[PDB]
Amino acid sequence: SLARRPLPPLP
Amino acid sequence: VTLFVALYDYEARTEDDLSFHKGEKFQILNSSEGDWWEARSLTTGETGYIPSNYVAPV
Ligand code: NA
Repeated sequence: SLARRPLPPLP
Repeated sequence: VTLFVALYDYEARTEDDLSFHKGEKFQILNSSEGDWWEARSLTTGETGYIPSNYVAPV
């Protein structure tokens, strides 16, 4: 599901 | 509590996500399911998912 994907790194 | 602000710019890499710039405001619509939250952009009115590490509460 779309909610539980890994987060992107912070810039 | 439900009004958040972007801390950084973000470009969507899926059709389901929102792109936004730093300082843009959002209303959160569902943060219950995981670390990507459903939100509505207060600049465009578009709804989609945003990464919760990119936003903070106003
Ligand atoms: Na956050």
